Amino acid sequence: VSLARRPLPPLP
Amino acid sequence: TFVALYDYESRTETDLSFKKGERLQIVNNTEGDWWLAHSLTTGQTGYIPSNYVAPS
Repeated sequence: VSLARRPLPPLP
Repeated sequence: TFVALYDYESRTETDLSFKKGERLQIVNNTEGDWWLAHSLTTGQTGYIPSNYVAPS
């Protein structure tokens, strides 16, 4: 419960 | 049973890169947009970007 909080990448 | 809208290129061991149409076993999707998925092909864990996958 810690590596799930990240800045989503740029979608294609 | 999730489908990666596209191939995701991970950049750390806390995430696994998938391909478009690749099925991944979601694990925890209530923590952050980055849910933990497990590939059944080889059997390795790796978070995943939700904006790159979708619920079939």
